[PDB]
Amino acid sequence: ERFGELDYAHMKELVLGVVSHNFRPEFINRIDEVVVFHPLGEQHIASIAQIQLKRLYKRLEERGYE
Amino acid sequence: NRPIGSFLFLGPTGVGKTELCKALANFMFDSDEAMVRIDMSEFMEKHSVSRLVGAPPGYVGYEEGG
Repeated sequence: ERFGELDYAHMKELVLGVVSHNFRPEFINRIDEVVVFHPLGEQHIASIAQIQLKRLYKRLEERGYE
Repeated sequence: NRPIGSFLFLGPTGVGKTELCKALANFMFDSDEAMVRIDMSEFMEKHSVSRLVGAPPGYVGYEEGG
């Protein structure tokens, strides 16, 4: 919903409060770093498409079709 | 017939309040985690006595004890 038009650190704090609703406070007090992702954009998906096409090329080159 | 230490820590967070509690614990009971830390910020609703003190049988705050 909200990673668009919002900053990074306040997003981390907000979803960390959501985690505090789910986990224990003494638990997530004992974490190195709670990295929070973002949904993938268009250039990212073009690159992921290129990665999957490369592994497909490897499969059909072991099959023997360039 | 009264509790020994009753206080109210008034000041900004993270200044050593945790450090002061752990120093109190490390003298009075000779370990840092010879203590209990429980936050009360999550208990604004009616689900406070059912989550802090001890739950009714068969609801949300039950299967961790209390």
